[PDB]
Amino acid sequence: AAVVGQEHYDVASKVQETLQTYKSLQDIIAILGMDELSEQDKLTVERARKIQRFLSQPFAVAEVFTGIPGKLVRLKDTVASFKAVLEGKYDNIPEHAFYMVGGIEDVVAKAEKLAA
Amino acid sequence: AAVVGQEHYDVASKVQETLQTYKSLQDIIAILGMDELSEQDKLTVERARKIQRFLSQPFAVAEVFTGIPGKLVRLKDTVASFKAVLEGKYDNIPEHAFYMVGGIEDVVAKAEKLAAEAN
Amino acid sequence: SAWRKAGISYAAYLNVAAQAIRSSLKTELQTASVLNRSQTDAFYTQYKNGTAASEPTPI
Amino acid sequence: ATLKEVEMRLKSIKNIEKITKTMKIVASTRLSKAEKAKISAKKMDEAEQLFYKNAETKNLDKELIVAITSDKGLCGSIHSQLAKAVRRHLNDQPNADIVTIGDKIKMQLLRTHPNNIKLSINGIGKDAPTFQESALIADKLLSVMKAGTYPKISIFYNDPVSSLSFEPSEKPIFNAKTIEQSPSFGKFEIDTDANVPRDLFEYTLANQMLTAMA
Amino acid sequence: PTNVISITDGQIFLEAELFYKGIRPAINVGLSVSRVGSAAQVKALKQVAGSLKLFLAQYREVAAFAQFGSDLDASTKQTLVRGER
Amino acid sequence: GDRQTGKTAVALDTILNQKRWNNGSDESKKLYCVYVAVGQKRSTVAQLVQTLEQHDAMKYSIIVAATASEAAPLQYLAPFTAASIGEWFRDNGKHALIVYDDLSKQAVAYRQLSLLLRRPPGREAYPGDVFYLHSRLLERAAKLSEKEGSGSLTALPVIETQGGDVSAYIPTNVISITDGQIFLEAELFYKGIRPAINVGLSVSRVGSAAQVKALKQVAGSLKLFLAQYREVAAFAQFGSDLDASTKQTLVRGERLTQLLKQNQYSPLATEEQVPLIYAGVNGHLDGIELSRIGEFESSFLSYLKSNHNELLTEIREKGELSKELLASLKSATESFVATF
Amino acid sequence: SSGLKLQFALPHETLYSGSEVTQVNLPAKSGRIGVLANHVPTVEQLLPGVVEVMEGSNSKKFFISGGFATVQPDSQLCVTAIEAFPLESFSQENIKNLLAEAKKNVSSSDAREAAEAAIQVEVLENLQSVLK
Amino acid sequence: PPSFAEQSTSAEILETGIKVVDLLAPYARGGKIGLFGGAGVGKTVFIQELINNIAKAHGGFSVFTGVGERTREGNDLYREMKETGVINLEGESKVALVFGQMNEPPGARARVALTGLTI
Ligand SMILES: Nc1ncnc2c1ncn2[C@@H]1O[C@H](COP(=O)(O)OP(=O)(O)OP(=O)(O)O)[C@@H](O)[C@H]1O
Repeated sequence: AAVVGQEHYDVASKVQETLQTYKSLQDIIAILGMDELSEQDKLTVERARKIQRFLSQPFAVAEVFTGIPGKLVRLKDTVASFKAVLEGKYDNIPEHAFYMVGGIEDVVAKAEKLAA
Repeated sequence: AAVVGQEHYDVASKVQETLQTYKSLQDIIAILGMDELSEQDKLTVERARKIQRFLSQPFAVAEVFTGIPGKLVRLKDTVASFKAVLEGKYDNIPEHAFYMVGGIEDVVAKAEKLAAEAN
Repeated sequence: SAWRKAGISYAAYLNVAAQAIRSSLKTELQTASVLNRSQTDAFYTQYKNGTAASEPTPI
Repeated sequence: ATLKEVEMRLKSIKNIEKITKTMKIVASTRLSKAEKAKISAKKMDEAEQLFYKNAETKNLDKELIVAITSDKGLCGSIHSQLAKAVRRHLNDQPNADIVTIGDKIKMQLLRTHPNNIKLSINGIGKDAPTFQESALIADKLLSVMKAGTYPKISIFYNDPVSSLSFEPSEKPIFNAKTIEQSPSFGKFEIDTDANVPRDLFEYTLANQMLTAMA
Repeated sequence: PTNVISITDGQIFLEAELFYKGIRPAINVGLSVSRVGSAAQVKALKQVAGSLKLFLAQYREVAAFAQFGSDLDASTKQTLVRGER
Repeated sequence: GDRQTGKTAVALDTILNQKRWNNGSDESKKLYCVYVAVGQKRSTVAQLVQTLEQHDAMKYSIIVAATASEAAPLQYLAPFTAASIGEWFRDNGKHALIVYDDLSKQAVAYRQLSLLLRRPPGREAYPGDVFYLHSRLLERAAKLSEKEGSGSLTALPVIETQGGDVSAYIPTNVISITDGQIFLEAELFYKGIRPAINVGLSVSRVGSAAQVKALKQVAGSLKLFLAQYREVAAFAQFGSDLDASTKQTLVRGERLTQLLKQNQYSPLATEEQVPLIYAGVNGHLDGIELSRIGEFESSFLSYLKSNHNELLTEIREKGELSKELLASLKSATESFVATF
Repeated sequence: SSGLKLQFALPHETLYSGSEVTQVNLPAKSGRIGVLANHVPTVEQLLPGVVEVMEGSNSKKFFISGGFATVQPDSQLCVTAIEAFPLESFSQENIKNLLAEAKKNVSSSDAREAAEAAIQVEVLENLQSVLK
Repeated sequence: PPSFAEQSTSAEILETGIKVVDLLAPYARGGKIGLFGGAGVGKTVFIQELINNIAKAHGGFSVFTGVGERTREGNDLYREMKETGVINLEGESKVALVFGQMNEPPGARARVALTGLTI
């Protein structure tokens, strides 16, 4: 935290714990489905998959594989982006609008794109 | 299909699909049972378990293990038998009447014996 | 009043009566069984003969 | 068949058994809670059904069928067993329209008979059912379905015969038309000028729905 | 095989389980990859399947939730139908 | 434990606590530290030395370098080298803590030396006497007699497990040697539990015989609460279908768990650790929100460093709990719970 | 029977079930009806009001939200209803009147809301007699 | 080992003195006993109670053998056995100790058992 900033450290810590709780809950939902959880639990599952597919990032090297140009996403955009996702500002936006996306503005762009 | 005939190939294909489906569902059967299936899956598991007992065949050599005469079951009758089973014409007949049997006529006979004896 | 013509059924008449009685509760004595007893959360959806759909409205 | 595969799999199944154990304990707690509601609904209903024992409201001679499960599943041979009782009674009268209460019995019945289903109730199996909910749905039946027009009404619920056994069970509902036509009915003194059968039939519908749900 | 997959320019993987499920040939899409891939593919074939592989991947991903046998919306049910076809 | 779980950080802050006495004067309460880096990289070792300089731990530090640059017999001999170094202090009637870090690389080095010397290998190509290695090592740490002068050498070896396994040959050997484990898990660290101690496995056969009595008289309940809580905590992924006994158990368990999360380079004096345990055991935190606990704690410390500092010094000096200490402690406890 | 079997039943808690009783006093469709140890088998819908149950002991005063009183012909009177009520503690004037004004306001709305809010005004004004 | 002719052809029950042992899992006089359980359960207390119960009951002696015993824990054991009186430094100690410590080569530790055996 004294190196990469206290806030960024806490954001990465909460992302870490969120994904760990997700991986923990993966035994129930594979067997007993989504229904058995609590609403905070299902919210955490949703936000965790949101963060998970939000890590996807197109590569200009891999543009021959994806047909999608690469995103060079800066640090301070990334910090605020995961900050807003941990604050749940975009829980209404489905998880599919996060796949292979650069910044949170590109998240908004794909979310408005998927209106069609 | 250009060797054994197309219909033989199709029947054996559907049999392997059914038994592969059963073997896939085997773990959920082990945990939950047949109640937590979908009804199409439940019907498939029922038919596959009928097929498995229908596969067993009384041997003239192992008659000392069974007391049962051996069954030299012809090919085309076997094909039509598995055909009617895949068509589900005998889903009414319980599973035990398929066990250790000859042709499908013998399944009819054993189901008649179970109906007359178990009642 | 003219709930039989305009308003509720008599079961629903007594249901509204119970909602008014439990609505006239002592807030010390208005327990969680009272509020959960009035936790109207059932959703009705009118289907059709072709199994069409209506709105899942809050009853 | 590595050590890694068997190890990860065995750890997964240990987690599964732990979760099923916790689920069994939570199921025991909710069952102990729900028995109170079952008894308090049954003892209320018996005060009106002893009347129907005395006032023999036994009808004569289109039919409404109502089935009762929850939205969730995971209770074994209930959703398919009650649907099989629906199959038994619906092969008798295929014209009989259906109003399901429960998502799982709706998916059981909509695959086999999407025709007769005309109203579906959702948001049920989270809690013990209240008379507010049951009276509200019974109001909806005389608002969008008008079951008093229907001659014969059957309610399909699930009777726990024990904690280890059960039964899909049928309950008939007699319309208020039958109530004045009842033979053992003039024995009971009733005001002609108060619509007592036409409201007591609604009260019967609400209580039998609440008893079937609870 | 751990030596050989380290060498080649991709792999083609052939689970017999799919072959018993009538899938002839029994190609595991989730594992059979091409390290070169689309760069030597027919371009007309590229234009009609530009997103097909990852679509089938997420088809099989979301389709695992349908193996539980719960209800899903017509978006996911539509992708289920199309990936099944 | 497995890799990269602050084992080094645990032993590091364990060394860093010894400012509290090595800056003092009582040698029988002082403790000299010897860190033994084995099979590591030079940058990590220099970073550690710089970090010890950042707290002035180099006043009492002794560093033995057995890095991966160095030859295999250097890595072989370095633990025994530092063992003789610690025995020098031990036979001065003094107190020395040594930290071997690790022994797994050292076992690999000895395996390499023996295999290239054409000695016949055993299980996982190890030599036979490798157990005889570590048993000849770790028994050199002891606690001496008053006839001798009551010197004390204390050893903290480090075992890097693979995949969280104890059935592996070298960890099974070391577990068979040592006086119990301080076991770590990756998953708890990914739940942010820092340090990521599995309390359900970490034991001490010595145990309560050498604990601070003030800590002892409140700590015995804590083990019971956690043993209760680990049996129950799978219920937390459900609704409110728990009785107040088990829901109280969840409350106590989560809040005591949130107490035990702490930062690296955060040594806490025992006079500081006692009131946290007293408050967490005695239900004072049950109404407090789960997020605020760690800063609550901090403010709580400042509160006791504002108003009841003499009580803390009495805790530190006596090491026990007077009834007046318990009374004034619960007084200040309920006071700060009320004002928080 | 000597006395009578009262089956006072609610969806949440059936209070009396064949309790031996001398007198029941209940607001039904015909008004307040007091029934002693014997009666004609008689079915009555119950208006929301004050039920006074007199026994071998004294007479308890409850409020009822309506229901049915049915004399089972073995002299078992079954009160089948919804709401029980203490002496006056569950009744609170500030709870009743502030809601009653809003219910008079909702009685000006559409007839689905207006008829129900009129019912609620009627019930709260009957509860004003319980405020007494 | 003693010859087959020297084997006592019927194992009687060694009366220990402890109720549960003499009740549930009785010990053969001259038998083999697998003690399980980790430390901290009074296992040393259990075995010292066994020593005193044999000393009072049958008068035979005890030979303890720590093969690979933790030398600190061997010291604590010896100090306790002095303190509980089964070792009397001046009077009659009722027990003989052999401690092959952990720091001894495997040639020692594969013979410490035979030493205690011969004693
Ligand atoms: N209490 C804590 N607070 C903050 N960070 C911690 C804490 N405990 C561990 N960490 C972090 O965990 C990481 C791993 O710690 P460390 O490098 O000491 O593991 P290790 O013991 O050296 O194991 P290895 O030798 O396998 O790396 C470190 O970067 C450290 O910052």
